[PDB]
Amino acid sequence: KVIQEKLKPDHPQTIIKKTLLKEYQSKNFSCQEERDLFLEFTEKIVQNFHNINFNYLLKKFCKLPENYQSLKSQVKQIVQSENKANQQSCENLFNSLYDTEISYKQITNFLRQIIQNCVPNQLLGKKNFKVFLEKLYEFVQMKRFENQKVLDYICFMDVFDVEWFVDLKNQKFTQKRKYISDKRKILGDLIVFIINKIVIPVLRYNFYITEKHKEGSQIFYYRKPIWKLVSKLTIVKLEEENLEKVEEKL
Ligand SMILES: [Br-]
Ligand SMILES: [Br-]
Ligand SMILES: [Br-]
Ligand SMILES: [Br-]
Ligand SMILES: [Br-]
Ligand SMILES: [Br-]
Ligand SMILES: [Br-]
Repeated sequence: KVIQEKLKPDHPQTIIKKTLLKEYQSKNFSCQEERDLFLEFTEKIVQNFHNINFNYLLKKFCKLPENYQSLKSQVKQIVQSENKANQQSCENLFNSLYDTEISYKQITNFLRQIIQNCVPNQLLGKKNFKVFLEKLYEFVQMKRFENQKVLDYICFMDVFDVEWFVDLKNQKFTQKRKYISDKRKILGDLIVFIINKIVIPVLRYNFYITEKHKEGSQIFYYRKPIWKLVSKLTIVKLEEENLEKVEEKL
């Protein structure tokens, strides 16, 4: 399975419930019993996301800029309100709003906390789970057109670290390589599930993800309140192009 690319959003709990309702997360389970054990974890994941405190964690790990209120006030006096245009003020504002991006270290700390709090570590196995968390920094900093491969995760993991797999073929204790080949397929699907159905929804719900330049350049993360300001300014600037380019051209 392919890891999806990072580039109003639904709460992760809504997205997770919907994928469990409408989709299957692996074609590689050996039997219904093994599938059911996976589904046990998914029910806990749903409950955890119902109870998680994103805003507290955002305040802790990815705080709004100390100048947020000033930036908010400045944007408000452009939108509400004037009659005429001032592009210099917007050049001063836009650039200052673009300067409020959240560091990758901060994003990764936030993300790792959410995954630790919400994804039971026995889903991947305790040691495998730590490997997964370690790889999230790379995920967070990846530019457009860049991607991780499932092999990037699972090559450093061990199927024998997973406690809940069902060895239907009775190969675990005597035929290691066959067991490993089979169960790596599931482990890989678990990696994809967490990234595509948990990590990406968490990032999209909590941040505006963009590039500072054009496509493929450095990834930038903004707090949603910051981007709501950026949105407000482009609306006014767009409505300026609906008056200056129309009324004067008549
Ligand atoms: Br499933
Ligand atoms: Br905050
Ligand atoms: Br990296
Ligand atoms: Br392995
Ligand atoms: Br377990
Ligand atoms: Br073997
Ligand atoms: Br999503």
